[PDB]
Amino acid sequence: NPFQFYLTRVSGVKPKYNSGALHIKDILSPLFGTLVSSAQFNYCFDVDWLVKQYPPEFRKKPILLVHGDKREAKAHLHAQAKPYENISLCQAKLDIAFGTHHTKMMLLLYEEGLRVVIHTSNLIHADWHQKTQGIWLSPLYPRIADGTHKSGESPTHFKADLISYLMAYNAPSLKEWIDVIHKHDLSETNVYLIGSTPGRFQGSQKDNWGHFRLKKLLKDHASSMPNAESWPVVGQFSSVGSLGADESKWLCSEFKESMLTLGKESSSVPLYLIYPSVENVRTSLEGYPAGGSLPYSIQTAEKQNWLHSYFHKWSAETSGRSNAMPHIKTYMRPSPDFSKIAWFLVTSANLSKAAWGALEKNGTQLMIRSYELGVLFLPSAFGLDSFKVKQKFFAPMATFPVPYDLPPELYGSKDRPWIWNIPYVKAPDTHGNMWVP
Ligand SMILES: O=C(O)c1ccc(Nc2c(-c3ccccc3O)nc3ccccn23)cc1C(=O)O
Repeated sequence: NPFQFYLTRVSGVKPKYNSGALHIKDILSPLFGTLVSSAQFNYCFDVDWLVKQYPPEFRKKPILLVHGDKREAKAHLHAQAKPYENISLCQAKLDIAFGTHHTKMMLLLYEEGLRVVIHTSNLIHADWHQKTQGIWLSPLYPRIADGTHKSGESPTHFKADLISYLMAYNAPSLKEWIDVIHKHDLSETNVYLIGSTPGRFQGSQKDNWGHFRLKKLLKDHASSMPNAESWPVVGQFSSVGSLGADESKWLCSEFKESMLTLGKESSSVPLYLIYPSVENVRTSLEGYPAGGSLPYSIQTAEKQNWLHSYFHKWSAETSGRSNAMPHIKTYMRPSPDFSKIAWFLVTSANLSKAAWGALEKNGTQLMIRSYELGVLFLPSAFGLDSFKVKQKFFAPMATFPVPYDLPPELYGSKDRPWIWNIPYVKAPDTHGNMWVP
C-alpha cells in the first residue's frame, strides 16, 4: 500500500483485527531504525511508561518532550522526567487563552535516516490499549550527502511545510530538529501537512493553518466533479467545542465551506458528524472510563443542542473496532454512495474553533488557539482521480483504508451524545460499573 495509514493495536479483538496494526513498541523497534535521538510532541505523557516503550538498548538516547503545560502541570511533567537525565523538555508557547498543545508527532533520528510519525494517541497506556487511534508513518528519509546541494523536497511541499510548522514554536530545541530535517531527503512524501498553530493570521499567512490551509489545498490540488453538491462531508472526532448558538455561526458557515471546497472555481452538501453515543461508550471494551477521553462537557453541550441532530454513532465492523472507542480524528469527502472518497485527513484536530480557527475582524483574520497536526491524502498526489474505499480494513492497493463503517448511522431517538461530566447510573458498563463524575 502507498498510504502507510495504520491503526493502533487493540487488546481484546481477534488477531485478524490486529494484523497490520501497530503498537508504540513496534514503531520504536530496532526494525524501524537504529535510534540516535527522538522528539515526542504530545498533550499528555506518562514518562515512566514512555521510556519503557523504547527498546532497552535505546532507552538512554536523547528524548525531547514537546508539551504545552504551565504552572503546576508543567512542574509535574518536569518531576516525571527528572529521573531520566537524557530527557529534555520544550514548553510550547500558548499565548492565546484556552489553547492546547494537541499535536501528536514523533521525530525519530536514526543512524540510517529520519522518520516522521504523525498520529493521534497520547503517551499513556490507556491511549494504546483499547482505543481506535490513527498513525501515519513516513518513509525512511535518507540523509543528503555532505557537500550535495538538493532541496530534498516532495511534490506536496512536506519538507518546507514541516519546517514551517516547527519554526512557529520559536524554540531552540526545535531549531535543532529543523536543522536535522534540512539535512534529509523528504522527496518521497505523498501526503500534505495540515497544521494549526496559535495566532491571528491575515493576508499572506491566512492560508497557512487550520481550515483555511485545508481549503487552499483542496482548491489547488483537488478537482470538482459533476454533482459535487451530493458528495457528503464526514467529520469524526473525540471532543466538541462551543460552536455557537446555531449552525450558521461557524459550523456550516466557515468550517463546512472550507471542507466542501474542490478545485479553483466559484449549500445542500450533507454533513455527517461521527461521535460516540452514551450506548457506544457503555458497551465499549473499556466501559464508561472510555468517556474520560471523550471530553464533551454538559456546560458546552446544553448551549448547542442543535448540533446533536448531526451526530452519528461510532461503528467500525470493517476494522473490528466498534467497541474500541475512537480517539482518532478523521475528515473526508465520500461520494453519494460512499464507494469512493475525494480525500481523507487524519489529524489531532477535534470539532472546535480552537483547533480549526475562527474568522475575526470582518473575515480578514483567522484566529487559532491551539497546536494541531494532521496529514491529508489527495488522489492527485497518487496519480488518481479518487480513492476507492477499502471494503475490509485489514483485507488492488489503490483502495483507501477507511477505518470505520459507511454510511454512518444516525443516532436513534433514544441515543444521546457522550457527555463526560454527568452521571450514567441506569445501565452498567462491560465491567459492571456505573459512571459517577
Ligand atoms: O483529543 C482529545 O479528545 C483531547 C481533548 C481535550 C484535551 N485536553 C483538555 C482537558 C482534559 C483535562 C484532563 C484530562 C483530560 C482532558 O481531555 N480539558 C480541557 C479543557 C479545554 C481544552 C482542552 N482540555 C486533550 C485531548 C487530547 O487527546 O490531546
